[PDB]
Amino acid sequence: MTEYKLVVVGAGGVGKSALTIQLIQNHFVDEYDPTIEDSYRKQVVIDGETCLLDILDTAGQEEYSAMRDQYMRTGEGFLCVFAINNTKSFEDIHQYREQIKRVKDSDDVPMVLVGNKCDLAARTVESRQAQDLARSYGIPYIETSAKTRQGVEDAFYTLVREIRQH
Amino acid sequence: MRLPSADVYRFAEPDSEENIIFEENMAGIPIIKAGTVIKLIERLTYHMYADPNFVRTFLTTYRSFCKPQELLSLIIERFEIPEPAELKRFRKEYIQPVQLRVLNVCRHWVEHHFYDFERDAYLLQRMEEFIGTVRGKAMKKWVESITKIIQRKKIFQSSPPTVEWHISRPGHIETFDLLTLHPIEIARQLTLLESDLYRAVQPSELVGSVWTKEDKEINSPNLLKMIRHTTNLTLWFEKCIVETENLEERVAVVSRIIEILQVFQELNNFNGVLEVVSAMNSSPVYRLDHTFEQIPSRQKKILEEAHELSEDHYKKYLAKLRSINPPCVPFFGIYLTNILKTEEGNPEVLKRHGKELINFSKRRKVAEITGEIQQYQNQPYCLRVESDIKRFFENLNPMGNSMEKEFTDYLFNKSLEIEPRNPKPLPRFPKKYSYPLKSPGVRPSN
Amino acid sequence: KFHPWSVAN
Ligand SMILES: [Cl-]
Ligand SMILES: [Cl-]
Ligand SMILES: [Cl-]
Repeated sequence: MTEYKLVVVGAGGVGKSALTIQLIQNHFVDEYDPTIEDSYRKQVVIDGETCLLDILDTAGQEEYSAMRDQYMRTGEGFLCVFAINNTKSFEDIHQYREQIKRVKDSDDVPMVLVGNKCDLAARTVESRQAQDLARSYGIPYIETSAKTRQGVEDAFYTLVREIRQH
Repeated sequence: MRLPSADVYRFAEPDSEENIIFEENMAGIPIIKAGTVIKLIERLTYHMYADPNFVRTFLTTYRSFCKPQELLSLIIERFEIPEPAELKRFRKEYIQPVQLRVLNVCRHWVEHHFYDFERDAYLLQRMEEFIGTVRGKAMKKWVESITKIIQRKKIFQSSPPTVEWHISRPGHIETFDLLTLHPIEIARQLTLLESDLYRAVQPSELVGSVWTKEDKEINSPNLLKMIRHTTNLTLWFEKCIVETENLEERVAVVSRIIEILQVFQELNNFNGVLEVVSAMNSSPVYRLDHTFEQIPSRQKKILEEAHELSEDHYKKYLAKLRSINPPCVPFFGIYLTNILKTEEGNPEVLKRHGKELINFSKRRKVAEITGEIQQYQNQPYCLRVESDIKRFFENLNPMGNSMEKEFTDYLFNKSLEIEPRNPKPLPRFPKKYSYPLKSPGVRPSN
Repeated sequence: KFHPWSVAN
């Protein structure tokens, strides 16, 4: 069965880790042990085909900026994640993507833009803005909720479809 | 035995499902899973037995669910026990041990987490007042020991190897560079620097994921300084490579760096190893096919073994580290991520019968990680500092005044210039080094 | 193929 190397990319300090943690938890499991393989590898069925998602999320290591190329080099698809209550994390997206393109030596890397509603804090990035940035890049936009898990599966499955259809 | 009523002493209410949960599937003592703060204070000062590991875990991680001023109030409230023959046993099997445990908590607090008192002078006042009011005889030795500690806080075996020199001579600061210093000594002096940077990071900079938040510069200064060093060396390695435009000289540069990696491996400096691996994985360096072509296969294998440590989420790095014994310098990034996801991927509070219980086992999980960090901070390297090589690397500034994006764009454009994209032919460039490029190797001189 | 420091098959 096919294995998909996915990499989560985005600003730190705005709860990006919730996206993968929620994907991997059993929806009513709230434990997470990040020290074991089952915390970043999940078997899933997408459009009828069974595959294995391997997800690299280096949340917390953002200050190791010279390590980004190393980490990005391991993925074939990328989730570019910002928080919809943090304009700065939205503005960082453009550079993260330039960097992924350069690491992969390709102008269409399978990728996906993800707006994460991580807080009770107020939205500062309008969905129209993010939809417009995603269109200018030629990639999907998915909004997700850290509270409710709404959108989490959609973000990842969409990324896998981008890889299959590449 | 009989206790006071929970209407005069709150730590006497009995355990229940609304009070304390224990871990169900794991030194004779039950592992507390969750409980109210009262119940947590109670078991932190339990009369039946002492619990050193709970006290350690607790004082390392409590600030997320309880403020320092509140903790001091609560342990004072636990100390002041009212009474209900029967009394004589009560005094000897409740008040006495419970109060000794309170004093033990204060001792450990002042000893290993004095930063709570440095950052709140009034907290230190309340502590001294409290200790001052303690008047017993079983207490006297504890009261004096705590007061000694407080007062103090208000203020190798074998010989190391000979220092190695290559083209640069001792004292010729001005000629120090990547190819002129001895590769063995570069690795050694970088290992001393990186070991001290690793050893200075305190748990106070890690618990609460505090290095990721807007006050990180205030709360995690040593961690950040350590990371910025690592980043600097990575960028310095990339710059040495792509600014060496002659192909033969660049092969000598890349080759020497790989010799530095080998010594890093020999010394278990995994931070050093990863500095090099990250540099070789970087966009400007990774694409230089004509350079790696000329790298001898033995060095390719060294670099291949090193890079493979990082694959499959550091699988081999984690095994290799578990199997070495100090001294070493671990790579800190893994710890940061595991602490962050532990705190962010587990609830702060569990609910039982509508009652809210602090989730302690999540705090235990984070203390386990900070504990593993401290176990590698104990042992130092048997290597001699070279004041001048040390300062050379303390002052490396490959970025100069440029911003991150401008500088990494410049590194990449240098890469494209010295080995353009495959259609365009490979140009030639004049040599830049006056001295000989041959390496002394990594075995020492005697 | 397989990274510049790998034995090329
Ligand atoms: Cl889910
Ligand atoms: Cl898990
Ligand atoms: Cl736009």
